[PDB]
Amino acid sequence: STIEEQAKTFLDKFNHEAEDLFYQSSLASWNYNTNITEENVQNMNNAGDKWSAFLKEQSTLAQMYPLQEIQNLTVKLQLQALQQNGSSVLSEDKSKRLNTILNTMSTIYSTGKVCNPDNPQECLLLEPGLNEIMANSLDYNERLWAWESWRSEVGKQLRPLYEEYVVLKNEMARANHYEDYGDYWRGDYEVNGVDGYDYSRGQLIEDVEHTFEEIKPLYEHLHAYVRAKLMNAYPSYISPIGCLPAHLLGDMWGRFWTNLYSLTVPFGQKPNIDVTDAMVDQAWDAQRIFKEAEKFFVSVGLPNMTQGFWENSMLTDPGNVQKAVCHPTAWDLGKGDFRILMCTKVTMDDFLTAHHEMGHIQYDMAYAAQPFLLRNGANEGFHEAVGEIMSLSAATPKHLKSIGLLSPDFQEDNETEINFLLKQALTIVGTLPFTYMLEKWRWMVFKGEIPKDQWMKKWWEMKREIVGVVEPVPHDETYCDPASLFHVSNDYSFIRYYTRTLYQFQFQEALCQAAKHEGPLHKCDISNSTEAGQKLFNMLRLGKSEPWTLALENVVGAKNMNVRPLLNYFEPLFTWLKDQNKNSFVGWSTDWSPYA
Amino acid sequence: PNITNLCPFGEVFNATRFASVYAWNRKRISNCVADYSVLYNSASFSTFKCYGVSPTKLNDLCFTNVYADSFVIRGDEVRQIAPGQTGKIADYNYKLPDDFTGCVIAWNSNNLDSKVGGNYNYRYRLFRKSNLKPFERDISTEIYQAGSKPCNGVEGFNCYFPLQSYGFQPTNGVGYQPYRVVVLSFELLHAPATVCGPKKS
Ligand SMILES: *[C@@H]1O[C@H](CO)[C@@H](O)[C@H](O)[C@H]1NC(C)=O
Ligand SMILES: *[C@@H]1O[C@H](CO)[C@@H](O)[C@H](O)[C@H]1NC(C)=O
Ligand SMILES: *[C@@H]1O[C@H](CO)[C@@H](O)[C@H](O)[C@H]1NC(C)=O
Ligand SMILES: *[C@@H]1O[C@H](CO)[C@@H](O)[C@H](O)[C@H]1NC(C)=O
Ligand SMILES: *[C@@H]1O[C@H](CO)[C@@H](O)[C@H](O)[C@H]1NC(C)=O
Ligand SMILES: *[C@@H]1O[C@H](CO)[C@@H](O)[C@H](O)[C@H]1NC(C)=O
Ligand SMILES: *[C@@H]1O[C@H](CO)[C@@H](O)[C@H](O)[C@H]1NC(C)=O
Repeated sequence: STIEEQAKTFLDKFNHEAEDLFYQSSLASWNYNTNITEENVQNMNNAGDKWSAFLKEQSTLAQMYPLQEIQNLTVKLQLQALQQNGSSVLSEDKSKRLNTILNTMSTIYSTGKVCNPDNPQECLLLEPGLNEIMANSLDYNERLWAWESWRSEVGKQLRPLYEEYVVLKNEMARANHYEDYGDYWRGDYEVNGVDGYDYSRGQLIEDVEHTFEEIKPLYEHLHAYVRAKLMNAYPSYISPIGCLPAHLLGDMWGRFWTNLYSLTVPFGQKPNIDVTDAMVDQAWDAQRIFKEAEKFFVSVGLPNMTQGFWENSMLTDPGNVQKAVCHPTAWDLGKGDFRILMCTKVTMDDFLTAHHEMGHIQYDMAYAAQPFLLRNGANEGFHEAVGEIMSLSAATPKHLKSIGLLSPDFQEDNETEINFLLKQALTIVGTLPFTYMLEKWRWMVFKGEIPKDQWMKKWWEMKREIVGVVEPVPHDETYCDPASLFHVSNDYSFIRYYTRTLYQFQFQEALCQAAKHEGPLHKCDISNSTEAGQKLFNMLRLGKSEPWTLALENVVGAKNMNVRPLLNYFEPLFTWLKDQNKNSFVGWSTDWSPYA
Repeated sequence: PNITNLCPFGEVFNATRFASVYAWNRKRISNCVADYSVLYNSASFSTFKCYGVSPTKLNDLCFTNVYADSFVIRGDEVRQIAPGQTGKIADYNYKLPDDFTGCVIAWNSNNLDSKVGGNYNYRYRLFRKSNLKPFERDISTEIYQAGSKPCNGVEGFNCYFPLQSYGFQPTNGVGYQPYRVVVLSFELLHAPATVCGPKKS
């Protein structure tokens, strides 16, 4: 009869015939990932083509139901998700050109091999040939050579391709009733129709600038401290008044500063909290690592893993004969099938990764009651944030003492807390200006604020202004320096890391307040607290049914993303850095004072 | 007295194939001796929920006829086989009366009814114009009309085929794994009751 009943029956018909197809596609993808063989690639491609064709046919059928005559929020959300054209609105010639451009960028990034001129007989790929050199070398000219050579080859190949890519994506976005591709990416956080909890696409940029303005003093003090330590490491290259050289940040692009912990350690004399040797001595298998993670999740009140998880997951490297992707990934295959694909070693990093991926599995399990097209996170930030909170809680010394991995007579003084907080800042705080600058640059490129002939002159100007990182030598417009990174070259949103970082500490403050922790925020553990698990599970069970603003109200009691929990987390480090920066100069100059 | 001619519970529980939930099999059991303790003492059943009678006194009471309804549903849909429930199975596939006397026995059948490619032989009625009456069987395969437009026989837009297949894989979760359900319905009618329990000596 009515349009709403028709849409509800159509959505039931969709969820039923779409869960099985998604399960077939996901199972084929799993069979490819655990067994890299050409027939498995063909089966994956066939399943993906069937899934995509089915989604195209259902979207074509779905558009015939007008949105304004439906009042139920869940039905409207599923219909909005299904009715998006995507690339279908673009012409077939341009769509094929766009797909070809995406595939060739994927091949250029994945199979890009660069080595030194005059010695071309063998060359090194980015992983792991160049990663180890960027993360471990202490030589100025070697890192400069690797950085400049990789940006020369990759940027000169990718610059016309990116110029075509921006135009095609803008054409698709304006054809899809968006201002630009940046508006399309910002539409993930768009909430419409809920009174008070509405969020606009234009509000995201303003909120990001407002939060970053409060991030900036902590980052400036951290930058000054890192500058002083790198000045100690490299005597003449780094200037006291200028920016950091780009090739000295410990990674290829500057995404993380976690490779500078050895150079920038506050108290080298004091021990670390490494628990690897303790697991090696007690013969901790990967199965024990996942069982301890399961014990952590049952301690907080969440459901334990299914029998199918233990039977069907690959938690150890299979062997020489069978090839598998080594990257840790949590798979929600559909129909209640949850698996973890991780090549788990006996390390602290793998243990924390196991907690992170099992957090992803818990998040996926929680919204299994929801309809199929609403089985996702409320935004792109929450899904990663719920794993990062488990990574935060598991890494605490109280958790390590509780599970027996750390000695009960281990002395927790202020110095160990300072160096641990500095490592967490280099991993977490250091990525925030780079992420914000990269997303703002891409948004201005998509919006047309930056013409194609002025992309790099603005970009380095942005990097000096925001990140405080200077180019080693000037680059002209023949270079394509942003696209050397994995996420930008393969059409991925990058603001998820910024939102994830803020949501991580907001959730951590909310759960620690729920768990009645009475000390510093970084010393808080959410184990043994049923109420904290209940508060988390209230948001976890919703999935994408409710707005992310309402979910954030459910957890932290705020209607907007907030920056204060992060600053509260790093407050001991902030006081220590302010004390240590009396002689040195906080802040940087955008001029070419160190080197150009 | 020495008792023989036991009731055929082997042909219901240990059947090689079970029916679909839309076309659930009904077997009338009469004029024999029904030993219910073999079923109750089995550890092979996941659900043994009895409504209106207790399992302990089943072996003493006598009934006129026993109706054994057999079908296959999902793990998450076993809860809907109860009086007063709402769902796809209760409204459109198998409806139980509120005044029901009998037992609902369900067990996991992932070993037999799931294959690696997918077992699609089990179908369920997804749409019907009106809810089913208790103990009604609908085997009609007429196109469901969700919109005023005349369907005209073809499955196009707003007109759907009511019987949708089920997908059974051995790696599925416990809420999606196939569960064989046998519902025993006990009624007492004015005729002399012939399905009596065994008499202990
Ligand atoms: C992986 O593929 C090979 C190819 O023949 C096959 O023999 C083997 O059984 C497969 N292993 C798994 C775990 O799927
Ligand atoms: C929206 O539809 C779902 C099922 O499709 C229903 O359970 C829910 O109550 C509806 N919400 C409102 C506000 O009517
Ligand atoms: C998708 O594209 C079709 C054809 O170009 C158009 O009719 C439809 O309105 C588009 N969808 C939306 C949500 O605008
Ligand atoms: C998961 O929890 C349930 C109840 O808490 C328990 O019966 C079951 O044995 C647990 N699973 C495992 C593998 O321990
Ligand atoms: C650590 O605590 C001791 C004891 O009060 C104090 O003397 C020292 O300055 C503190 N150091 C830091 C870095 O907080
Ligand atoms: C949490 O519960 C377990 C189970 O008894 C216990 O061994 C552990 O010590 C508890 N955690 C803390 C911090 O007391
Ligand atoms: C049915 O099968 C089970 C398991 O194979 C067997 O133990 C039982 O005796 C059979 N018969 C009945 C009436 O349950």
